[PDB]
Amino acid sequence: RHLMDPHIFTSNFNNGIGRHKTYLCYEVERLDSVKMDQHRGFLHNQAKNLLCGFYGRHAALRFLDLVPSLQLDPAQIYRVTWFISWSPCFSWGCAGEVRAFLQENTHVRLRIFAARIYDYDPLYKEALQMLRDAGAQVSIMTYDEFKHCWDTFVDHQGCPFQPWDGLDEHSQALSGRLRAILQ
DNA sequence: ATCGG
Ligand SMILES: [Zn+2]
Repeated sequence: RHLMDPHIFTSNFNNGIGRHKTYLCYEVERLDSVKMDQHRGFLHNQAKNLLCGFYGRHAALRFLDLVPSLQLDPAQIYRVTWFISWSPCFSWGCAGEVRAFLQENTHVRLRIFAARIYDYDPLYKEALQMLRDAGAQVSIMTYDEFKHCWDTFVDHQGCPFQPWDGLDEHSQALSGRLRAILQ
């Protein structure tokens, strides 16, 4: 029930400038009792520390660590929606671990909305394709998703969502890139 | 300004 600072949101989820951090706004909705809204929240990655020897944990793994805390009923079907700053990586095992989670728990269906494509990982295409081939929806965040996260996850205090310059442009471009990757 | 130093 603790919301997100507006400057952090507009700083990390900017699809024009790529940040050195990753945030993840997750929703968990029950499907068919009646369809309900059961869990919402957000988290961020754990920064890698060279001096202490810590390699860091990306936001996807940070969410996979939280799944036991959700008390998901194995008899019902849940839809998990991600609004992640960077697309999940491959070289560091995130896409593989998410695919592993999706295979053990077939009652959970995941859809991922990425604000930016993590093309720093040379195998980002293999990550997105692996996520698609595992039954998870892979999409790029558009204005509707940014405004949604602003209205439900951000402590806006009544201030409406003011889109940054190039939101629709970069969102369309990344949508085209992802459409070209998932062929 | 690409999961940070
Ligand atoms: Zn990762």
